Amino acid sequence: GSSGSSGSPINPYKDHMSVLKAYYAMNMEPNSDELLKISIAVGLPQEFVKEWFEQRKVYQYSNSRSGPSSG
Repeated sequence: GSSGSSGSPINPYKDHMSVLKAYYAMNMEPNSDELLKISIAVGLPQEFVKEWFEQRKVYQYSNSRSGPSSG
């Protein structure tokens, strides 16, 4: 707790990331339809984005407490 933000700045490249985090944050498992667009809005190859989403499952299923992948 004890959290609170007024507003986040804008990133030139990071954008490609934040965006992906914005889609997932709303939906856990996207559909072939979304996946495509997701990689489009950013310009990345749907093939790549796909794996990116799959990985998330690894952590979501694996215990976070224990030394996770990153963070």
